[PDB]
Amino acid sequence: VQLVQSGAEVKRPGSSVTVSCKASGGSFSTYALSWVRQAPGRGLEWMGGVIPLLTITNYAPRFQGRITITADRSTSTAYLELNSLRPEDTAVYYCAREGTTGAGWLGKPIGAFAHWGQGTLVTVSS
Amino acid sequence: VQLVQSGAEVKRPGSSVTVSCKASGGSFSTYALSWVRQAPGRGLEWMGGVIPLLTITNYAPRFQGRITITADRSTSTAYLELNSLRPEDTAVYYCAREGTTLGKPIGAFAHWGQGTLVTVSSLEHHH
Amino acid sequence: AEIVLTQSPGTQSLSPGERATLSCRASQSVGNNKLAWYQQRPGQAPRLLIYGASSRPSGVADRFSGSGSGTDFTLTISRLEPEDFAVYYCQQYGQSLSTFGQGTKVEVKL
Amino acid sequence: AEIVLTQSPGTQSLSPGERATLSCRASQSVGNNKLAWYQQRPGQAPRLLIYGASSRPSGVADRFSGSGSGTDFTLTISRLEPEDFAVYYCQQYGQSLSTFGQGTKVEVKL
Amino acid sequence: LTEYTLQANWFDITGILWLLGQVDGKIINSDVQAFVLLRVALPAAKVAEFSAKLADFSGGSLQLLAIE
Amino acid sequence: HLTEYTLQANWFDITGILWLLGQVDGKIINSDVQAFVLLRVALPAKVEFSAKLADFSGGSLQLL
Repeated sequence: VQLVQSGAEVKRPGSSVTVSCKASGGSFSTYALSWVRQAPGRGLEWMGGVIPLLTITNYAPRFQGRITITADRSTSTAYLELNSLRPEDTAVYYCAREGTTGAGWLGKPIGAFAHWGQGTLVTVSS
Repeated sequence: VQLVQSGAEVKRPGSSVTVSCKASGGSFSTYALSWVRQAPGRGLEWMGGVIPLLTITNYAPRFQGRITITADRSTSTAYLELNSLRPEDTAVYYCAREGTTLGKPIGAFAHWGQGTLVTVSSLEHHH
Repeated sequence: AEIVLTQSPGTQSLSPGERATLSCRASQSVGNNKLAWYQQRPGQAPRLLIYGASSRPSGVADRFSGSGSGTDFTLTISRLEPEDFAVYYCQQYGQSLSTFGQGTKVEVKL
Repeated sequence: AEIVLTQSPGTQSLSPGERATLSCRASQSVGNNKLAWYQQRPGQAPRLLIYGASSRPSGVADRFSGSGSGTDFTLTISRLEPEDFAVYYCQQYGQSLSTFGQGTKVEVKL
Repeated sequence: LTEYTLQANWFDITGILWLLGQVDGKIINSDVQAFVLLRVALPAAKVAEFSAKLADFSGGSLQLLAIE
Repeated sequence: HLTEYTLQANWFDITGILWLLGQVDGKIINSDVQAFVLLRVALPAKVEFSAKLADFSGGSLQLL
């Protein structure tokens, strides 16, 4: 199950960026896709996610109010909109989708993230 | 029970303001204290609240991120922090405490502050 | 969800002594009938008239009466007094996310 | 609440072939043993090794094993290969707010 | 086709969807809600009185659950 | 001693719960907040589902 993300991006404080994540392989609407980021030299951090079929989103409080995660069932594509960019937002943003039990794409959902995008670096610079 | 808020505030866009709400009479820790705002000529809008005893806060999704509500049990004062102000944020902000029947609390806001007007404007004439 | 509270009429006019009946319609059922009604006069802070849909606090005149359950609530002013000419707000607090209606204005029939 | 996951050691150095024992401890009991372990090699995306505290997903070598429950968890690399030299993360997803540990780096000793 | 409600953490929802498939089930409606969780302590003798008033105060919604 | 129970309420009820707790010599040992997804489901009385639901959750999921 491949996930491909939009290219690197360079933004200015207060601006906005949208990162795209396109899934190819198996069903898309019935799996929880999440966004995780990593500042340079620092740890992984869970930002939020969406379950496309139900249009149910779940954001980590830290980002609640700054973040909008949306899904486009037609193109199998998740998006991360991050607003009011600050320089502390400089990081690589990865999309991450839960795996399924057993081989084959149609197993049971496991919650944990087995499938990852190549990542997308967003630099916020004055 | 009376609630007395801080005075009017005039601020520039993309800055911060802190309104205080001092309570007297009754008990401060065990009753829920909320903040409600009203933009000029518009309706009442619940922003969030704090139950002081447990430092448990509850924000409206519309305001999470830009808002922090705190209570200080030693001074019986609640606080509203607005960050990254925008012209839209211009309004009267009211603190409100639930009523009672040391009575049993009712949720509904029986007590209200006089209000505090926060004007957010790039108009240099204002500040 | 953000329960939407639609109040009607938006504005309307009545004379002193007449009966005013105000509606608050909720987009979803309101938990444990937790619905309040406020009155706000010009330049003033809101005042609580009814809580729990149908309960009146002490010091609120008996001419104000609240009723309804589920998604349809009514605030009734049996006979309007000059003081009663104001804006009235319904509010639900039956979930962590409270919400207000847009308000009903009671003007002087003129 | 924001469950804090503390990983130890912070950094440790081992030889190829040796056994690695990584700890991740939770500030609160972790819902239904929903703890995951990931491996992140330099410049790559993380890679899932264990989920459900102890279950191994499709394609992960047998040298990786997870154990523990409640607040105390452990990842065990029975015999380190050259690619096992990386940063490892634990994550809890047993409530709606998920969080990661700060990571343990396993580097070559010498 | 009987209906029920189900409360779950977000990371469990897709798993619920999947189980539903193996009973030809369907998701009618979905909502998101925040709640305060309390861990309380009281004397064994007062649990009934508390539980009763807790039902009256909550129109029969609030349920006091035991810790095993 | 004193026995411990858990409790789930919306924010606007907590203070009432606290007031009642005081009237019966009770104490709050811990508090926390949690968001949940509420599902309304429609299945045939396969209501199998509850058993699989139990395995899936380790006893913690309740069909209502």
